[PDB]
This record gives sequence, C-alpha cells and structure tokens, in this order.
Amino acid sequence: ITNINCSGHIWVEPATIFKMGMNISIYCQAAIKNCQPRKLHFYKNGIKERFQITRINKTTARLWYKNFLEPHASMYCTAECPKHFQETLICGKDISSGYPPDIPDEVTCVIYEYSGNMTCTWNAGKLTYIDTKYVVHVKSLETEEEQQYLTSSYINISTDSLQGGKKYLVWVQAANALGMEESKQLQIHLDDIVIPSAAVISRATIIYWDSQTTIEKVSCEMRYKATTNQTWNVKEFDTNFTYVQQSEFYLEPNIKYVFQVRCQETGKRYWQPWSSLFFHKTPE
Amino acid sequence: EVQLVESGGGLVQPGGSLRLSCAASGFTFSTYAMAWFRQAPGKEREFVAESWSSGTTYYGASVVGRFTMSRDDSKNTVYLQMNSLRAEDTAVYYCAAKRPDAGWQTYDYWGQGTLVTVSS
Ligand SMILES: *[C@@H]1O[C@H](CO[C@@H]2O[C@@H](C)[C@@H](O)[C@@H](O)[C@@H]2O)[C@@H](O[C@@H]2O[C@H](CO)[C@@H](O)[C@H](O)[C@H]2NC(C)=O)[C@H](O)[C@H]1NC(C)=O
Ligand SMILES: *[C@@H]1O[C@H](CO)[C@@H](O[C@@H]2O[C@H](CO)[C@@H](O)[C@H](O)[C@H]2NC(C)=O)[C@H](O)[C@H]1NC(C)=O
Ligand SMILES: *[C@@H]1O[C@H](CO)[C@@H](O)[C@H](O)[C@H]1NC(C)=O
Ligand SMILES: *[C@@H]1O[C@H](CO)[C@@H](O)[C@H](O)[C@H]1NC(C)=O
Repeated sequence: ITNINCSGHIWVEPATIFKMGMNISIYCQAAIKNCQPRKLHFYKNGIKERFQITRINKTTARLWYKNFLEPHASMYCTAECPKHFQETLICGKDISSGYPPDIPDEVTCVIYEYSGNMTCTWNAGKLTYIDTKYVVHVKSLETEEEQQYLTSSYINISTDSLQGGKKYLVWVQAANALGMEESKQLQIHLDDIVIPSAAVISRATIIYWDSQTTIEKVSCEMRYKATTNQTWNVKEFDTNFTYVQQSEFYLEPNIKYVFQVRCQETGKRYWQPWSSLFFHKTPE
Repeated sequence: EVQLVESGGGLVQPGGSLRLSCAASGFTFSTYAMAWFRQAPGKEREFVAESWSSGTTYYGASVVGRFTMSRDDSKNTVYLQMNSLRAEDTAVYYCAAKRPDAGWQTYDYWGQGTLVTVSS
C-alpha cells in the first residue's frame, strides 16, 4: 500500500468488515486547513453515490447502504472547498463483507505410503469471502504434547513429529474477523489411516496396471463400463503386486470403454481415489 | 509488460505553468484509476490528483485549484496542468495506475517520473 496523507478520516459502523447483507453507515469528516466545505461527496471505486447521504456536523457526512452484499469495495469522500471549483480528497477506506466460519467437519487425516506426511483435510463449509485462518491442533494420547499448525487450506504434518505414540487427537479451528469455530476431535491411529501407493493403468481385452506399494494385505477394485452405459461393473480383487497386475476382460468389438481402479490396505478405513479414466476403443 | 512514461518535465519560473503527460499501455485503461504523485527531495511521496474513466477527479489539498488533471481514454493518456507554480512544487512527478479491486491506496504500476524544477 502506498501512503496517501488524508485531510480527514473515514469510519464505518458496524465496522469495516461486516456480515453480508447488513445495513452499514459510512462516515467522513473533513479536516482541511481553511475550508468549511460547501458539500461532501462519496464515491465507490470512482462512482458517485447520489442518495442516502446525510450532512451531520458542518464537517461530517454519512453514506448509508442497505443490504450490502459486495465482498469488497474501496470508498472515497471528497470536499467542495470554497475558493475552488475542484474537489479535495478527504480520505479513502476499504470495506469488505463476508460470513463467519462454519464449524469445520468431516475432519480426516491419512498417510499416503512413502510420503512421510500425514494429510489432514476437512470441509470448511460455507464460503466466508473474507480472510479466515485454520489452526490444526495435534495431541498425542500417549504424552499429551500439543502442536499447532497454521494453514489457509489443509495441512501436511511431517511423520517425524508424530513419533510420540500412535494414537493422536486432531481438531481444526477456524477464525476470521466475524467469528471463530472449532471442530469435534478426531482420534486416529497412525497404523489405521494408511493408503497404499497409487495404482496406475498403462496398456490396453487385457489391461496392465501396477503399484509400488509394499503393504502386506492389499485389496483392490477395478470397475469397467461402456463409455455410454451408466451402470459401473466392479470386479473386486485381493491383489499382490509381486509382479504386474494384468486383468482380462471380455468386451464387444467396435465400442469405446472406460476403466478405473482403486486399492486399500485390506480392512482399513479409507481407500485411495479412483484412477484417472483409461479409455479404450476396441477393434471390429 | 505494462508501462507508464511521463513527459513535460523541465524548468519553470515561480508563477509559471506547464503540463505533464503520461502514456499508458499494457492494461485495460478504462477500468483503472490513474493518479499523479510527487516526491520532493528528502520529503515523502505525496498525492496530487487522481481521475477515473467515469470522470470523478479529486486532488490533494496542497495543489487543488492550482493543478488540474484530465484523462483521454482514447489516447490512453492522463495530463496534469500545473499553474501558479510555487517553489514548493519542485519535485519528481510520478504517474500511477490503481486496480479497482485492489485497495483504495495500492497502485500496481508506476512511471519512472519527470523532474519539475521551479527556479526563482
Ligand atoms: C436495514 O434497514 C431497514 C430499514 O431501516 C430503517 O431505516 C434506516 C434508514 C434506519 O433509520 C433504521 O433505523 C430503520 O429501521 C430494515 O427494514 C426492516 O426489516 C425488519 C426485519 O429485517 C422489518 O421487521 C421491518 O419492518 C423493516 N422496516 C423497517 C422500517 O425497519 C432492514 O431489516 C435492515 N436490514 C438489515 C439486514 O438489518
Ligand atoms: C510433505 O509435506 C510438506 C509440507 O506440506 C511438503 O513440502 C512443501 O512443498 C511445497 C511444494 O508443494 C512447498 O511450497 C512448501 O514450502 C514445502 N514445505 C516444506 C515445509 O518443505 C512436501 O512436499 C510433502 N512431501 C511429500 C508429499 O512427499
Ligand atoms: C460531529 O462533530 C464532533 C465534533 O468534533 C465529532 O466529535 C463527532 O465525531 C462528529 N460526528 C459524530 C457522529 O459524532
Ligand atoms: C501434502 O502432501 C501431498 C501428498 O501427500 C502433496 O501432493 C501436497 O503437495 C502436499 N501439500 C502441500 C505441499 O501443501
């Protein structure tokens, strides 16, 4: 921000940051040496406001907005000083509008194989528009050491900081200028939240796919489907990535198909995201 | 890139006049606010004028009445007519472009500046 010496000042009620849809009052007070202003004007990003403006003091004026819904607006007020045909800038002010944070829910922490990271994400919820922060707390059920991590999206906690036992508590706190919520605590066991290394499809009746996982017990799911059909066909596996995983599929001739696969540590809670779409137009 | 290049700087007498130019390019001119600033030796950068496509134009208290800003959106240029020049106006004059959704006092672009000396 470049500094502009103001010949006055501006102030907003309820405040410069307010809930969307609130009625707001903007006040502007002239303080210009040798100048009892004839009039005072308000501009929103250079557009003159011509209504709901009220002369109060001989020096103060008020602009009033109803159900103010814009997330951002820069405001300028100027004075018509006598002895001049031009307007002296009094001051400007930035106002902004949003909502207070919803309670973060759907908190989930997982560890992708070979990452060294625990990835905690959550549903922040309703868009807040304004600047909100997130503090992820981590508590060891063994030692009760608490760590806090600041983020504006999600968080990767390095596994080297999770060596105080395996049972942990994680909650996510959200805060902006309009409110501050906190999530229900999630208890995790580091061994229960692991997702096997990604699985990938490579070559197209026979489909070649493989993963670098080293998890002892891995279960998988491959689903196929004619591009134009809408019901998936899931073929459940219990695979073993010793050698490459090839999967044979019957299918009609000159038709285009789609395949995806996903795997998990047999029995664990989470899976991994489905693969990207592997297309295949077979011959006639 | 974008570019703001000023012109019209030079020497002038106390009481004289002159006019600065500023050619603008790269960004959408109509939607940006254009501003003149100045910076005397040692003294700090100060506001002198600003003008919008809508026509809204306001001035710093120090130069209102004596100075007059205008802008040709076709020619993508702003001007600053400086009259009744006093020695106080001896300073380098800067052209500035302000984006609307930015702050009310954050200018993303600045010209190199033209020096204006008011002798005596
Ligand atoms: C925004 O204000 C309106 C009306 O405000 C009135 O006029 C202003 C200039 C100021 O003097 C206020 O004190 C006045 O109240 C509100 O309209 C009312 O809405 C309520 C419920 O929302 C309803 O019961 C009333 O009948 C409405 N009429 C009046 C005259 O109050 C409006 O609600 C306000 N909006 C918000 C989001 O607070
Ligand atoms: C593990 O997590 C860390 C932290 O999230 C990742 O390192 C960050 O990587 C980004 C680039 O995506 C950088 O901008 C950050 O500065 C890095 N932070 C730190 C602290 O190094 C890292 O990539 C992750 N490792 C994985 C997933 O293997
Ligand atoms: C009106 O003038 C007085 C005198 O300085 C000032 O204190 C006050 O803030 C002004 N306006 C309001 C709404 O109080
Ligand atoms: C967190 O880790 C994931 C994979 O575990 C990685 O893709 C992502 O970039 C990381 N997050 C960051 C760097 O913010």
